[PDB]
Amino acid sequence: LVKNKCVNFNFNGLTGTGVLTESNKKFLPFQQFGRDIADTTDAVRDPQ
Amino acid sequence: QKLIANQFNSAIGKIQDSLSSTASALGKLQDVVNQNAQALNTLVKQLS
Repeated sequence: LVKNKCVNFNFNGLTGTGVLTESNKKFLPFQQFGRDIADTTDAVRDPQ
Repeated sequence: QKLIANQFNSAIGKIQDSLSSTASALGKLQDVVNQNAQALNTLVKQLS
């Protein structure tokens, strides 16, 4: 897992491209993905 | 001339009171800010 650098990521079959970072987002246990105002994915949970 | 000068000075004083108290005076400029912000926010939401 790579952070603070631009990467062509794939989490659980959700492909994308971006700078991954750690985040302060307080996900509840049932949630795996977070969304922007645009419904573009905006945060993710690492499955491992 | 002293009366006309005092009336002008007093009238400029009333502008400061109006602009300090009453934000709705500038509504014609704030609506140009709001319309252009709302148009971009609508354009973003239409990605979803």
